[PDB]
Amino acid sequence: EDIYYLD
Amino acid sequence: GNGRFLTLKPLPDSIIQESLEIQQGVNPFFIGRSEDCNCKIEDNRLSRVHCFIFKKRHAVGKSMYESPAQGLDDIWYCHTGTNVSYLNNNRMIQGTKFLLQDGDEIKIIWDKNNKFVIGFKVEINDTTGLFNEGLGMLQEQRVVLKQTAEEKDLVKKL
Repeated sequence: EDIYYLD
Repeated sequence: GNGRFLTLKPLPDSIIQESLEIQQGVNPFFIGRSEDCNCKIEDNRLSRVHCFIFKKRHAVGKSMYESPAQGLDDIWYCHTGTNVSYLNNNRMIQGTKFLLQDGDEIKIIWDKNNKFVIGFKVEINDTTGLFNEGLGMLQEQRVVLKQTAEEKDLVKKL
């Protein structure tokens, strides 16, 4: 799957 | 005009020094790492359909004494990326919409630690029947809206 995120 | 209404130009501030032109004829204009998107931006963080801009007919509730937009068209910026984009100073979470005023600088991806800095400058060159072009003014000072089945459908075909 494609899990994107930015902290 | 020539075919373009809004110009999204990945400025030097962003890792991308290119210019994108949203053809007024294309609605909505999709942006992302996938060629399928009207706009092409390869960003490891970006998604196939990271975000897309949609133009709609602007119309106020009523016009008492003062003559508002009356009934022209405006351009809305829709974000469908999971990395959430940033419009000037407003947050853009997956499934959000925002008004794109002439000279709208939208951040597609920003990483404090990764130093990944992105941002496109919106420039309305042609006005295809724009109440003004893009001044974004109303009771709410620059507010982010939410997306619905209508918007999701636009990208569905993408």
